[PDB]
Amino acid sequence: ERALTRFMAKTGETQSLFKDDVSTFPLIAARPFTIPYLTALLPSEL
Amino acid sequence: GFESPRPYKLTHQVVCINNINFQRKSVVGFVELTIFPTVANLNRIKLNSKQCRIYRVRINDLEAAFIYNDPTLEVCHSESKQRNLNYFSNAYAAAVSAVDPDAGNGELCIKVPSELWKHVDELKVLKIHINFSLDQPKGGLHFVVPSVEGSMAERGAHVFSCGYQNSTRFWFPCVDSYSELCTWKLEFTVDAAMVAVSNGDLVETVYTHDMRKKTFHYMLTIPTAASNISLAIGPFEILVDPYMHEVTHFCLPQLLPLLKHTTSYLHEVFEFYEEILTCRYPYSCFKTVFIDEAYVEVAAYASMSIFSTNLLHSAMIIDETPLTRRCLAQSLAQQFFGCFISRMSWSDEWVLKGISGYIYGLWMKKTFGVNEYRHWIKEELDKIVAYELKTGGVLLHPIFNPASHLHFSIKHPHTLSWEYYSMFQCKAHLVMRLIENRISMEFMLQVFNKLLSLASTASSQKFQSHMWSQMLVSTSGFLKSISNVSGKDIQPLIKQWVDQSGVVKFYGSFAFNRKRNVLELEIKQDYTSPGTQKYVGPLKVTVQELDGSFNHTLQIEENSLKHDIPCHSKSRRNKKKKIPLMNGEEVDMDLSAMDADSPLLWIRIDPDMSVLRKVEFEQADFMWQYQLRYERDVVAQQESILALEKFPTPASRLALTDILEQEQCFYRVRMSACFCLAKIANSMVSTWTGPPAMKSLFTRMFCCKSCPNIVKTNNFMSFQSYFLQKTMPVAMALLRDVHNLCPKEVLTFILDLIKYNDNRKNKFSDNYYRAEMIDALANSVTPAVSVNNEVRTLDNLNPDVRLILEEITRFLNMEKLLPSYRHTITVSCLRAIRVLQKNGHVPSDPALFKSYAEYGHFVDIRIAALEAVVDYTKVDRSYEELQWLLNMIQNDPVPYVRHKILNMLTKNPPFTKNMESPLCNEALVDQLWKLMNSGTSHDWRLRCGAVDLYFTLFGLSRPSCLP
Amino acid sequence: HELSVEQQLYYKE
Repeated sequence: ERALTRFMAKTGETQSLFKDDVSTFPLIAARPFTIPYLTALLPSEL
Repeated sequence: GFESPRPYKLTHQVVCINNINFQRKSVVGFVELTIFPTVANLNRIKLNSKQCRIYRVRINDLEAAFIYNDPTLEVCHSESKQRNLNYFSNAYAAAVSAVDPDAGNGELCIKVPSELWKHVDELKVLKIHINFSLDQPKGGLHFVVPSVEGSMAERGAHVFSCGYQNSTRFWFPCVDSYSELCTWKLEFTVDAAMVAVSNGDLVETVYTHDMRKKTFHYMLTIPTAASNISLAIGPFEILVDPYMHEVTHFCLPQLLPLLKHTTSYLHEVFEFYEEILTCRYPYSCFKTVFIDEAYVEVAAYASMSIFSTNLLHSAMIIDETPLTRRCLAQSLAQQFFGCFISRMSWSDEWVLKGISGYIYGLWMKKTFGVNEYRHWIKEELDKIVAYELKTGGVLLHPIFNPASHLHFSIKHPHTLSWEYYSMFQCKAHLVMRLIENRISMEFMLQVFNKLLSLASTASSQKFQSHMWSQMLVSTSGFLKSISNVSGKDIQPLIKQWVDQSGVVKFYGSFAFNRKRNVLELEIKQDYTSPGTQKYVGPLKVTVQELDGSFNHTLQIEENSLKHDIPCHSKSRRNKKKKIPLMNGEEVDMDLSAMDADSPLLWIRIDPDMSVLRKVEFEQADFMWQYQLRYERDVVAQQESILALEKFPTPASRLALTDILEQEQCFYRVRMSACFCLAKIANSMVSTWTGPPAMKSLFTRMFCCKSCPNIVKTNNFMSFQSYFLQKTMPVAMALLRDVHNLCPKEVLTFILDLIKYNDNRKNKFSDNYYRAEMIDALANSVTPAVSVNNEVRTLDNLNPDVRLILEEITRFLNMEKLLPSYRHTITVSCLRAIRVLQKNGHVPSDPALFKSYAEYGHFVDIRIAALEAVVDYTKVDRSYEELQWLLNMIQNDPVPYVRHKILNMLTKNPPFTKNMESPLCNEALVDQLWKLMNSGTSHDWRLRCGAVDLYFTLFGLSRPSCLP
Repeated sequence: HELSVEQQLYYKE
């Protein structure tokens, strides 16, 4: 899960808690959904 | 007896809606009212209308002249230099009273044509046909139109009527009072792929001649008010209830399995409310609509309820099942006693709110147990005594100012603060519990059945209100029905707890007289505080002595201070016998801590919560420990936990640890004992012997027998050790060492709880347990030791906080790919990043929370991010962040988010009236006065929130920071 | 034997 999240934060838009911090603690940037209840409330494993 | 304030009586109303345009956010329609004048020379007829453009008005098919003016659009003039809040509160009360339909007034004044005066003097019918149009509504109808392309049913666009109390004037012209009952005919011409849900029963659904639109015809023969009429138009998935067949559930598309699981309990709520009362459900159908961007979490109209979709959960979601269950239950309680039996004035609202809350508490008692009922009643009572000692008091049933200790007028529901409205409903249901305490529960249910039976004999007549006003309850009618069924009148109890607006404060201390074998209690009241009042009635006290539990009634007159009650033997210390408890059982007690000369083990002043009180009793610490261990009352165990924080002796640690180890204790007592044990452990550092508190207990209860540091794989099927397991590290993280830093034995334990978490085997989700793990990681953060204001960079990070930061980065990024149920881990990680920023660990930058507070995110993420931005602009005194928040209050699409931003900026204000701040300009005073005056003119809840914000920031007088 | 969703997503990406 660390390898997956670092790969997805490196190949997309990224945020950072610190100034210019991409190597250590990269955050996947928050994207808005057009319909947010569908990705919130719905179960994915069923 | 009900006499109308209006000079006409409304019989029937037709509401027809055409052309609901979702692209342009526009409706067109007409309204046809059927009034009978009661006074001759009626001349003007005054109706209520907001935001509707009135095209033409015809009275009896004759063209009539109307004039429209709304004084509540701009309450005070723009060119008045007044800036105090008492001026605005009086002007706002006068403006709301000038559009009040509970007086004779109204906003739209229609003039009767001259040729109909001979039709109006001898009192004959008038049919008023207004046709109107909502061009782009800012209130009333909320259009949720997503920005996916496709047809409006393919993208999920819907409309619903939002607002509270009398807010039906916001989408059609009506007489928007709860006392003007009429029968209804509702037609809605919607798209062919959409469904229109409203009040009444659907008599037919005809197509249009192009078959592209269809008209839904509803009819409501039970006479309801205009304020109880609602509307929900959308591409809803219909589900008929498989148990009760007049109940249809509507959800948004792709949410049908969640709707099936969520609304599967509701037939038991129906069966409960129809067997404690003996009336059946009065309406012929019931409709539950689940929508997006809701105003309130649950709204109840006539034969209809509108919930938000955020209540919909699946079968594997726990910690959300009881909350959604009780939202459904209180919507049904308001169906019985807010919509069928309505209000006669704005006074007598406490009757309806109290009956709704009281029967919902009876439902909670039967469903979740008497212990959950007692815990709920105690938390509501603590809520009201905190609010009434904080600011003035809540006055149920005022007489028309009656309450001048508080910055708004209580004459109208739309001038009340929202916290006052919440505490109003809370105090109303507690006073109804008090009336049940004086007059027994079966007589209380007989009162409610008599009210419902008068209303249902009234509901079938056709006479235009000769008998339709028996569906309206008043205070005098409620007290008269109580006196009819019981023969006792409650006028002292009504005079004390309704008409008087205060709670009581009790300070008790005892002394045991060994010579005369008596117990001398000393109970004194604080009646000079601003929120308090003086109690002179009787008072129950329960004393547990060695011979058992005995109740005593004390008469606490004004001049009373010492109350001598008699005590029993101590012959159960001579022989070892079991000491009998409050219930019929008896237990073995360790009497080594007890005094040798006194038999009494503990004392409880007012155990049954029979007054609205706050007790401060001074027992000895062993009496609090005996009351924690051996009591058979959960409120006494909770108050002993609350009082053991002042006694950090190791006997109290043993008492709380024995409570924590004990199944067959109520689980919410053990969840409190965790935090009490954490506080006691923090206070007896440099005395604590072994490991940190609750760690060995966690490894004994929830970890493997062969591996102590590996947690067991998650099986959450017990629901009491699940709650205790997810609350114990959160309290364990509040442990601190002699250096005021969280120990690295508890932080390592929490991180090993996070690493070894395996949830592939239980039938329930893990989102709340993992979110509580992030909360436990956030609790361990102590303030960093910055030297010379050193910039917080990545190299000079704490070695403890780097692990925490790695874990919350991993959790937030994994939430971006595999999301939780309601983004609970996003909310917990944003809260933890704000915790790390509040100490000197992460740079104090609001850009992350400002990106999570955009419109397209889920609403829980939005309110967590906005809470972080409000905390930032309080601590960093940011001007541009406060302007960002005020701009977001002015123009945000979701009005619940605007109300929540005003609420959070009131609770955590950027400055108070005492503070000198850089953000005390004349510019900010002018902005907030413009936000009270104009700007919030469309919601009635944003305007009261702006009044609350102006009161919190600048006070009741003239803003000081001004020329 | 069957990859967990984490590593199933990692394999897919």
